[PDB]
Amino acid sequence: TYVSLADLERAARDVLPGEIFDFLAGGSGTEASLVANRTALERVFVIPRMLRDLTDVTTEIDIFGRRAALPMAVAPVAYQRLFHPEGELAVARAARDAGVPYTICTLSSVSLEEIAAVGGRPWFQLYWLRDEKRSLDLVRRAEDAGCEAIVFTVDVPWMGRRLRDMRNGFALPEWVTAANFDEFAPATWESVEAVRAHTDLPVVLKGILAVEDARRAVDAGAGGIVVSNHGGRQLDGAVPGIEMLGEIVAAVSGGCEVLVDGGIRSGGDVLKATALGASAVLVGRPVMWALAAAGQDGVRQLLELLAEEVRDAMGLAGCESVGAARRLNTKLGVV
Amino acid sequence: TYVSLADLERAARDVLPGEIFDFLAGGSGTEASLVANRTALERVFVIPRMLRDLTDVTTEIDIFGRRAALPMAVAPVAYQRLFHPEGELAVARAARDAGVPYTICTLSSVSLEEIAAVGGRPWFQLYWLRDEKRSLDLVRRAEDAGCEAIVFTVDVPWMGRRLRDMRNGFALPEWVTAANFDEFAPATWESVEAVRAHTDLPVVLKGILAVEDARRAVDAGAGGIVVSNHGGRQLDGAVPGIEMLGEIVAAVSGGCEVLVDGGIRSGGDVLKATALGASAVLVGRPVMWALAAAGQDGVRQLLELLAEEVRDAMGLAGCESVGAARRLNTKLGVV
Amino acid sequence: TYVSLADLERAARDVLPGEIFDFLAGGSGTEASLVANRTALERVFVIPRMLRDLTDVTTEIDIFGRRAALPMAVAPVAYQRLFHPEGELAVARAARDAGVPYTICTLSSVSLEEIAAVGGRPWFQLYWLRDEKRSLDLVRRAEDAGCEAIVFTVDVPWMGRRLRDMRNGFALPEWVTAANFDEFAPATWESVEAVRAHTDLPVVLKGILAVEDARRAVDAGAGGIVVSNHGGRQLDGAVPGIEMLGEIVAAVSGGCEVLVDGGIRSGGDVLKATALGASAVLVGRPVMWALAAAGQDGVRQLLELLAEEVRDAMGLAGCESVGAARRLNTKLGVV
Amino acid sequence: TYVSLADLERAARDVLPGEIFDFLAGGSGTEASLVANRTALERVFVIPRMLRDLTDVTTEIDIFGRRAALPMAVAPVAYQRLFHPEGELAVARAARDAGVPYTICTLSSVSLEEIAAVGGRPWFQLYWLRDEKRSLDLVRRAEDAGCEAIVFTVDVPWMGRRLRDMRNGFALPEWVTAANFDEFAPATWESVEAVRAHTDLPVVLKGILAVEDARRAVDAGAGGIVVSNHGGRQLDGAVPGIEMLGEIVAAVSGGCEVLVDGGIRSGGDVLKATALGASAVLVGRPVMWALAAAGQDGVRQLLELLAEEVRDAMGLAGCESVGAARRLNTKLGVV
Ligand SMILES: Cc1cc2nc3c(=O)[nH]c(=O)nc-3n(C[C@H](O)[C@H](O)[C@H](O)COP(=O)(O)O)c2cc1C
Ligand SMILES: Cc1cc2nc3c(=O)[nH]c(=O)nc-3n(C[C@H](O)[C@H](O)[C@H](O)COP(=O)(O)O)c2cc1C
Ligand SMILES: Cc1cc2nc3c(=O)[nH]c(=O)nc-3n(C[C@H](O)[C@H](O)[C@H](O)COP(=O)(O)O)c2cc1C
Ligand SMILES: Cc1cc2nc3c(=O)[nH]c(=O)nc-3n(C[C@H](O)[C@H](O)[C@H](O)COP(=O)(O)O)c2cc1C
Ligand SMILES: O=C(O)C(=O)c1ccccc1
Ligand SMILES: O=C(O)C(=O)c1ccccc1
Ligand SMILES: O=C(O)C(=O)c1ccccc1
Ligand SMILES: O=C(O)C(=O)c1ccccc1
Ligand SMILES: O=C(O)C(=O)c1ccccc1
Ligand SMILES: O=C(O)C(=O)c1ccccc1
Ligand SMILES: O=C(O)C(=O)c1ccccc1
Ligand SMILES: O=C(O)C(=O)c1ccccc1
Ligand SMILES: [Mg+2]
Ligand SMILES: [Mg+2]
Ligand SMILES: [Mg+2]
Ligand SMILES: [Mg+2]
Repeated sequence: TYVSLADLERAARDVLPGEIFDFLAGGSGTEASLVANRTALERVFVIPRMLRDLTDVTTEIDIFGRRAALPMAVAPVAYQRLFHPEGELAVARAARDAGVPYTICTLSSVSLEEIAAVGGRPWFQLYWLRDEKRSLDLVRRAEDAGCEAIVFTVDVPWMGRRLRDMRNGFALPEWVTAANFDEFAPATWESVEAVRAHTDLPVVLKGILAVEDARRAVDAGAGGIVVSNHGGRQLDGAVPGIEMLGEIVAAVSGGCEVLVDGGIRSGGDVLKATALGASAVLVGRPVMWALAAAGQDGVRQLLELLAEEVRDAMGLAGCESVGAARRLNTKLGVV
Repeated sequence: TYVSLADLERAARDVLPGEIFDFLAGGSGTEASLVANRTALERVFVIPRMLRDLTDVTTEIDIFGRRAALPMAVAPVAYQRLFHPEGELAVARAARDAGVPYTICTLSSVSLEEIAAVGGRPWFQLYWLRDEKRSLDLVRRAEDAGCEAIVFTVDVPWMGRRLRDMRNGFALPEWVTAANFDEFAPATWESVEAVRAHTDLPVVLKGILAVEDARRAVDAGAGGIVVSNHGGRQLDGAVPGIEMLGEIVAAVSGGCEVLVDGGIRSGGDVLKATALGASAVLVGRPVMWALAAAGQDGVRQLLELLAEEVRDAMGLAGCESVGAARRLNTKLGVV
Repeated sequence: TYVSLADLERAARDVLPGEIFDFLAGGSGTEASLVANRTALERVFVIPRMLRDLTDVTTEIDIFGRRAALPMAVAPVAYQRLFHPEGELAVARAARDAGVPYTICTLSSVSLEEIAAVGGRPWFQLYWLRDEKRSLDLVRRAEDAGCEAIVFTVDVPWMGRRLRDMRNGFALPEWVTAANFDEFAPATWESVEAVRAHTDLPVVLKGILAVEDARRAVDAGAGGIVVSNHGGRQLDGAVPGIEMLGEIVAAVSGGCEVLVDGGIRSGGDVLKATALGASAVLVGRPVMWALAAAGQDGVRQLLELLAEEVRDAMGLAGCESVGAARRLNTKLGVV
Repeated sequence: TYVSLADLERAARDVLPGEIFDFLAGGSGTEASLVANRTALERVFVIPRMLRDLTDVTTEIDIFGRRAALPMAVAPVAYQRLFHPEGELAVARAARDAGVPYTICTLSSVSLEEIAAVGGRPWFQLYWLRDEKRSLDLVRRAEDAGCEAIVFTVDVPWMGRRLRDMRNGFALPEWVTAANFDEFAPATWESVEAVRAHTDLPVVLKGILAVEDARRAVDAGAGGIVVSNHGGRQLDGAVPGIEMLGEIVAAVSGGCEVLVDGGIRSGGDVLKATALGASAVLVGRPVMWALAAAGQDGVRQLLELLAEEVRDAMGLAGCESVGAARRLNTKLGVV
């Protein structure tokens, strides 16, 4: 019984140890950017269209060479065994079954090859290592295992200052490890070029907020970008991605896929992102709430709920396809 | 003893079963659009004019070929026997006596012919059925019974997701039925044309928010539109009608009547809507509060209160007629 | 011991009967315009100037042919014996001693001739009567008694709907009467012309909010206007005067004095009004708080406090005169 | 254990007598300008850049002929022995050790020569005295003692009205004195010229908010300005410096250093100020919190925390230098 994504947060709040809930929920500094992701979405109103043909409403998109059932993918979230014993396998299985891409993390608590074996056409998120050769060996592993895109996270030259974790003195339980390993260095545009030169997979730069970085990403050969302030966990005071999305979509003028994340908590939010020009969204914390609450079945229920909310919102707004939703206009309101 | 519309909500809160109060009060999703209808009105301030001749102040308008006592009609609200045993008959009698149009619903709990027999020059609200022939037979029934406009609701390809109702497990009591029947399909512009071709009554499209849909409505032969997000019950995140009204009035440039609804709770709110260019408003939930609180006499008291508030507001703003009120300027403020 | 105007409200709250405090404090309808007077002032920030010569700072102005000690006058407030037994005489004595104009009301609870006999160069506020001849006889009385301006209130074709008073069932105590009498009709521009033709005193139109009404006031021969929504007691939803002031000052381009009222509660507020272009302000409710709290001495303390706050604010903003303060720039902020 | 500047306020709240905490925390009037300093910063969001070279991130700047370790100095705060027995010596020692300039006050509770003897290349803040000769003798003392800039405070023709202090009846303890003395007059542009003519040190005008005063400061030969409303302690209703900073930086077009203060409470806030164009910031109240909480070691911990936060924010925003941070763009958001 879940009728909104908020039902699942309460459930995850119930079950998780406090420090782990804080690791999941928290942001950096004063959490201004964390709160702003929600504020910014709540200010956006859609102008729906009426009286359109809705006899074949579809929420499917084509992205990075594959069909997805929704304009959504599961965001990279490290160490998912923190939230449930089956960790990444539970989430990847539910995503596969829902037809949603799953992003395998560099810091996954189950090896990328095991998660890829689940099936479901997965993506791989890269954090840049120490030396180019080991970074590229991670990319090669992912490609060999059947991952279909490399999501290179570019907003973490180092990790942000998460004060909840500092106050809690939070550290990984001994029962959770970085399963892809037996160290990290800041990524640069040179790093992006090294990755692009080493793979035929589309490279997606996650954590772009400046318009000129979006243009440079296209010039650098990126197949996509994720407009994102990393869920408010990196620079405290970084603008929400949803506030830069329209400008960025106009600037790249179809040169790559433009995704957005941060605070997506309903099908209506997905519609807002689409109306502002996103190709698709990522969803992070809610997927972990569902995982914590009820494992694989929990994530299944979440994705079924989001699928019904996206269909509902699209139809009510007169959109028989995600392309139509991208042509919707919006208006900024107050509170 | 009621000196504001808020007095009646408290009274209805007293008497109604909780689940029924929630069916009435609620919106879809997070109720963002429900709240925004009120927020948007509260941001609007009127710039009143002084020292005008007020020796013959009149709140009357001519609309769809008939005089109305106020620039207001009772909004379509389904299943009014949910709120009082006399249901639609109580409300239609009070509206008749007040000189206000009453909108008979497709999903009325008393048959449209019985309600029309009350008198008072009624309108009929259409939800599109299954097959064109039965939809048109409903329109023909309404016209035969003396209804004077067809209010075609165009923002309900299907019903919105009302989470209060889901959580309550709300369903119609066995003692409430759709009295016009012994099934629904999404309306399209083709449906509008079928209705327009089948009746001489003015067709009014209720649920228009996009400027180009307002233009297309005029091109399609509509006699009016209602700028409306369906009281925040349909797309959660849909812009309030009051925020689109000025743009829409400019775009149709007198080509049809432009009504607005959503959150009208006083004569001052009616004045704001008029100043932004509306021909008239619809009022929904407050009429049901009055019905729940005190039946026909309750609705009578509500309409008398609104009549005095509209006269008061118009005179204080220097307007001897509703046309003068439409020429008032406004200024947006904060909170 | 009062260091702010807020100290006096608490004191008046202590002493007054509840219904009388509500008559004083309240506004019309939902009190949106009452609250907005304060909101609007709080959004205004001054850009102060530094390093100016302040060796002869003066808060004096010349207005309607006379020097005033501050750019402020006591607003017309009817029936002041409601708040203290000495009523208008206490307030007029304190105003005289402070060098501030006092506005004698048509509905004063002490006769205008008695209040004028106090001295201090008083103004007279006119509500339009029944027939022109009696209205003009009131004006002639005021002029004969030595009043120096006629403040014609133009935003009261009838009194607003004050819901606190309705709920309280408030009426005048038998011990309070309209002392100028032993009936009212809406004023029009014809009424203004009748007054202008009948007196050599400057005519000041109180309750102007529309820019074209301000222009028309100058064309009609007004010596001043008060930009005002009547303390939020008339049209609920009327824009605050402070929000129209700049536009209006630009439109009259020195053709008459432009005063403002509504929510002035400190010397800093006086500075804001001046910086937006006002010649002077009126202050209403705070004067009655002081009267209720401590009679004549209370009003004296209030005016001494406001005088020190105005001097303080002007000097801190680099203004040696009120003219300099009118040349200050402002910036709108949030909350 | 301090992970934010807010940790230290709580600690100082613990230890200080209430009246002294109020002297430190308070502002003038209604404290509107005090609150607005924080509001204004919270509305600013940074647009970070990604994938830059961060192999030599440095937070150092050159200002007034000397290297500073951070783009920050300790603001002038009078009478620091109010907060800890070692007063100014504790703060100046910690600032020296951190490589941050310390501003010695005219109203210091330890003599300027003693504080300068601590070392660390100090600045001297001037309040204009009585007669030019004694003002200039203070400047000469400062220069003889090795101070490296004269921070002439120009927004205090007299002290603001601090209502907390009035209500508390706050006065200096007998154990705190103005140690530079054994009287004050408003400064003017003539005063600035007298100082400029009498010293070779850069003269920095603290308390500039108007764009034309910033231009005039450059024309007057100032080496810098501090855009500031004096922590909301002077004119209540004065615009926050952070709201004028961008305009002012554009207007002086490199003609002098432009500093800002008011509400800086984190390294992220320093980044915002830099992105809006500031050369550096001043920090006032937080330094006194640290002093009250733990003396010299407390101020050391505060400056170490701010240093780590500034480095963190700069790197996360892709800035290897403060110059790069000044080229960041910003976007205004809500709440
Ligand atoms: C606990 C947690 C761990 C995360 N780990 C990663 C990661 O390893 N790599 C990455 O690129 N983003 C990571 N993110 C950021 C997410 O991918 C996403 O950008 C962010 O959560 C915003 O989306 P949301 O509001 O839907 O959570 C993490 C976020 C959270 C909350
Ligand atoms: C309980 C309820 C039932 C409604 N039923 C209908 C309906 O059958 N047809 C329709 O077009 N609108 C229906 N509406 C929408 C109203 O006509 C109106 O658009 C909405 O209530 C906004 O106005 P308000 O804020 O004054 O309630 C209904 C609204 C409510 C609350
Ligand atoms: C109790 C009360 C009585 C008033 N009586 C009059 C009146 O007789 N004539 C008039 O022009 N305004 C009258 N006013 C309006 C004031 O002159 C003034 O416009 C208003 O109070 C706004 O100022 P404030 O916020 O400083 O109170 C009255 C206001 C109050 C609160
Ligand atoms: C207790 C206190 C004393 C101050 N004394 C002085 C002073 O003597 N000279 C001066 O120019 N500013 C003085 N200031 C203002 C500060 O230099 C600074 O402009 C202000 O505190 C804003 O910064 P903040 O928000 O970081 O405190 C004082 C501020 C405080 C709170
Ligand atoms: O990447 C992140 O968002 C962050 O939550 C994180 C923190 C530690 C390890 C891995 C990821
Ligand atoms: O040193 C770090 O902050 C480390 O946690 C990290 C992780 C991923 C990318 C860069 C750094
Ligand atoms: O139309 C509506 O607004 C809605 O409240 C409704 C729900 C069920 C049946 C009829 C109307
Ligand atoms: O299937 C529905 O949602 C049904 O309730 C309905 C009612 C009116 C119009 C369209 C659909
Ligand atoms: O004029 C007014 O503002 C109002 O308060 C009033 C009400 C009754 C009598 C006189 C004035
Ligand atoms: O009839 C009224 O509202 C009356 O109170 C009045 C008072 C002053 C001016 C106009 C009307
Ligand atoms: O300058 C100030 O900000 C103020 O706090 C002050 C008050 C008294 C003495 C010295 C400074
Ligand atoms: O008289 C004053 O306000 C005095 O405290 C002062 C202090 C510094 C500068 C100017 C005045
Ligand atoms: Mg998201
Ligand atoms: Mg309505
Ligand atoms: Mg006032
Ligand atoms: Mg500061």
